[PDB]
Amino acid sequence: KILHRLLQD
Amino acid sequence: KILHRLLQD
Amino acid sequence: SLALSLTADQMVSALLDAEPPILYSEPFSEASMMGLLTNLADRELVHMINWAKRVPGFVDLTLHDQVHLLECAWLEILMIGLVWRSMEHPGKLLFAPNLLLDRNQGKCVEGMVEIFDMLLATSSRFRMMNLQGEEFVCLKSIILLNSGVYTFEKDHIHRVLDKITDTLIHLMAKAGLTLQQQHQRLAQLLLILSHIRHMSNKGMEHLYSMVPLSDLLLEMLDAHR
Amino acid sequence: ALSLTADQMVSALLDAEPPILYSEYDPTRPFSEASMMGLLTNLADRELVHMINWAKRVPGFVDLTLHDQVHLLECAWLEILMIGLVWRSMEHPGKLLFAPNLLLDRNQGKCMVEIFDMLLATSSRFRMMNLQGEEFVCLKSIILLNSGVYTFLEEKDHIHRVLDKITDTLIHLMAKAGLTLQQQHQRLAQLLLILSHIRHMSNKGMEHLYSMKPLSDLLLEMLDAHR
Ligand SMILES: CCC(=C(c1ccc(O)cc1)c1ccc(O)cc1)c1cccc(Nc2cccc3ccccc23)c1
Ligand SMILES: CCC(=C(c1ccc(O)cc1)c1ccc(O)cc1)c1cccc(Nc2cccc3ccccc23)c1
Repeated sequence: KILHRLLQD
Repeated sequence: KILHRLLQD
Repeated sequence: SLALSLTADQMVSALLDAEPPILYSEPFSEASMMGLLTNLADRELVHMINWAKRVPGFVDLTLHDQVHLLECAWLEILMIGLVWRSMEHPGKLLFAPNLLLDRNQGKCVEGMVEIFDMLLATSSRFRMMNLQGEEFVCLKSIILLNSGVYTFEKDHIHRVLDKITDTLIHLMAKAGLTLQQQHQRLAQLLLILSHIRHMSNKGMEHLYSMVPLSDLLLEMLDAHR
Repeated sequence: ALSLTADQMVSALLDAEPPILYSEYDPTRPFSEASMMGLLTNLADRELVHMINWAKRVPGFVDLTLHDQVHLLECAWLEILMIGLVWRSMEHPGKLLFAPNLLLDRNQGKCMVEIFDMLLATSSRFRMMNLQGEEFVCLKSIILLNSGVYTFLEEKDHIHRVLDKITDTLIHLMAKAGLTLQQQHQRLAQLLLILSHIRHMSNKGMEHLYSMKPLSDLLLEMLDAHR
């Protein structure tokens, strides 16, 4: 999930 | 349109 | 124009009086539960049309504008009515007094558990906020006037909406809510409408995917297309 | 978040404002249906990244679980893009300013016309109401927190506490503008009612977005979020 990852970084 | 009939009756 | 001249109490007493009655319905299958629902909805539609005509300011509008508003918000109104009926039945949706269904009985038909849960979620929120009937009839009238207003006069419609806003605030001030408690409650109520709008769109979406359906329902459906 | 005052809310929101991105629009090419919609997907795809980091700067959003943040954005991403579009287009009557280099009107529009008119109507509404930037950033934050809250034991009460403060914040702005106590109520209602139509436009748009399933990797992970 890109959104989940992008919320991390 | 039926809606016209019911809006005038 | 009558509506504008009314006071907040005369507005509530007008809306509470124009209230449609609660109609009745005729293990289920897919076409069974849907079939009962379209039959119930079609009969409710006739009462809604006469309820709309008794909403202060709705008759001041042209016949064309009346059609537009009703075509746009009919399902929203059916839905908020469903949510209001199901408020005292947690985990259940009271379509009719003789038609009480919950999450597991819900499905059968394709999706319709997602939107079922949204209605239930919409049914728990009023309960938490302790939504009053006086407030409910105000929210429903707003939906009738607001949902199709930016899809068209100067209006008027905004002037009536403002009066319903003043009326909602009066009820909250009549209940001993602080000045800050009024703004907050007003906001919380009007945000539910965004979700009722959403539920209507997802339900309308499913309706255009299919039940014989009535000619009246077809006209209300061919408006969203 | 819950400790922030009204002025600290507005300032934090205004400071969190994403930039306005440009388009890869070449004016020497009369747009088609695939061309113009390609520019819009590419623009929205780049806008999403800024929205995601804007969200983290929205008071109370970080306090939520990683699970709930994803949910709130998946439901409201198009609403936030749309109200942002409407905000940019406020001083351009009859036109929608998708980008500073991309300014379209109803005639050129749908190079699809239904949703165009709705966005124009919404923009005319903000213009008629003289919407302020401090009011806009409030509404946009509300959309992020309200659109996915009734779609979730568990902590939803905190989200309402934030929403209530933004409500206070909205009231404070109107009060600091010299509006009467009645005027503050009416305007507050007028603003939040717009969100209902913003929700409508987002739904009809999303409905058209998986009708043609023009597709990037981040959009598709949110186009299935409504399917
Ligand atoms: C929420 C129910 C609903 C209604 C409806 C409207 C029009 C129509 O042709 C059929 C049903 C409805 C009926 C009476 C009311 O007083 C209020 C609303 C509706 C609307 C769109 C889709 C669906 N699908 C379903 C949703 C949730 C549960 C379901 C269970 C069985 C079948 C369909 C369901 C319902
Ligand atoms: C409202 C425009 C729009 C956007 C979009 C979003 C995601 C995507 O993959 C492609 C476009 C958009 C772009 C930038 C923003 O800052 C805000 C929104 C969108 C979204 C869904 C459907 C449509 N439908 C349309 C199709 C063809 C022509 C249109 C012309 C005007 C408005 C909508 C159109 C657009």
